[PDB]
Amino acid sequence: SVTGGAKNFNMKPRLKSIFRRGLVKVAQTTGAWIITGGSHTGVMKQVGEAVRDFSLSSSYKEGELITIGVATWGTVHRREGLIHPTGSF
Amino acid sequence: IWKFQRHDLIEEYHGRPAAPPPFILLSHLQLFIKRVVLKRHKQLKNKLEKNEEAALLSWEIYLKENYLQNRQFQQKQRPEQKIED
Repeated sequence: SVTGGAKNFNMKPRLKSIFRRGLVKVAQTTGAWIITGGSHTGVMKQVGEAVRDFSLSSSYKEGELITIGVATWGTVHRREGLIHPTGSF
Repeated sequence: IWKFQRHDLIEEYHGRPAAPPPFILLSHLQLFIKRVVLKRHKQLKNKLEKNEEAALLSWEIYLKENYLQNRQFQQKQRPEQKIED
């Protein structure tokens, strides 16, 4: 479970390097479950990008590093389109 | 030298029309009347989709950083490097 700064986050390049190799390398072998906050800002964006390019560069490899995000229902921008009374399949 | 010499022959025959030369006039007439009124083949040079080329270049720039670590790591195993360390 990775946590960090959401809206006001700044990082040196050396810190950026560990997310690309250290977090992804230790996530991809063991078959982990990266759980984090669901947001497009800050550190969660860094985890979201650094897990995406692995799936492209995997060259049709089996399995994907599964990622589950948890955020509050209140602070969502366009959630009025999400509420469907029937099963929004 | 031969493997380098291999290419241009395949080029010249790829560009050539298909007829044996007693019938190559049948090819010359259609091309001469098409260039009378008003481009490589798309198997040796093609302008890709922009949206495709972005994905291809991102894949490339991913793979470069994977090359560089092995390069510098095996460069750390020369003996002169060990003596310096």
